[PDB]
Amino acid sequence: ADLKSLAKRIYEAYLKNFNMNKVKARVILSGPPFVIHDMETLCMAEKTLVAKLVANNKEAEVRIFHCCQCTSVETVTELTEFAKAIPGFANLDLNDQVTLLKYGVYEAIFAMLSSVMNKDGMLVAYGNGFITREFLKSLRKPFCDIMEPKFDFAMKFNALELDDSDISLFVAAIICCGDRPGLLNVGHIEKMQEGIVHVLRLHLQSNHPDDIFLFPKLLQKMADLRQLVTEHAQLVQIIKKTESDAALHPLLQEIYRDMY
Amino acid sequence: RHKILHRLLQ
Ligand SMILES: CC/C=C\C/C=C\C/C=C\C/C=C\C/C=C\CCCC(=O)O
Repeated sequence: ADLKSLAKRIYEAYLKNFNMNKVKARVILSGPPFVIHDMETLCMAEKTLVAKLVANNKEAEVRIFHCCQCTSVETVTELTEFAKAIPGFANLDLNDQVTLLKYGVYEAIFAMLSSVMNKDGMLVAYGNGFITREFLKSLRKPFCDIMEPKFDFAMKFNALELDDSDISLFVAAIICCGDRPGLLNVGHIEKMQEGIVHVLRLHLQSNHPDDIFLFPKLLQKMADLRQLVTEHAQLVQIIKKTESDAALHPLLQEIYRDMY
Repeated sequence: RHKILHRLLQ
């Protein structure tokens, strides 16, 4: 087996299927994105970037949450295509493919979200907006509680100084996870996971000779992400049950349903 | 039970 080639194939699939990557994001973040730092600039950005959503209107927090869900829906679609290009994934039982994506997509979403975040805010709307961390904190409860744990994760994740070649393999390892609930062919998935994790381990050795614990750091980040998602799903349920105007998109409803 | 995901996967 050629591990260098598997890593390159996974990286190529990542560059092909995700609209945002860390190089693209850093170019934009270096300095164009419309800066959203208060309600006036939110409303201006909406009229330019999501005009249809404010041509009527819901509460600002509910409109923001709608844009959050639209982003997630788009990233789930990109993740599904990426997964179909992961060598070995397509040979799995279609039911197991669904299970792996169901439990993995939000872990992958929050891992990749780090690439568009800095300590002050995050890129949104296909790189055309930058919404500040302080503005998101300023929203009424419960909506101000959505993004802050994700910024906290991202600041430490970004301090690892990974590049897209690393992150692509990390996202592949997140998806190819043999302990998801309800898998049919656990044995085969575990062997697929072992293979991807082996490629990740060797890649980190080659790409980050300076950090001899980077691989176990990333295993821990995978566990951190599972907890982050469990907590995120709990908050989404609170929103679903107490916020009538915050309609949940059907693909995200099917992902969350019976998850944790 | 995952009609959309199942469709996206096809
Ligand atoms: C012009 C206004 C457009 C976008 C700015 C508004 C809101 C932020 C948009 C996207 C935020 C990015 C990711 C969402 C992260 C977490 C919430 C995910 C909601 C969910 O799917 O459970």
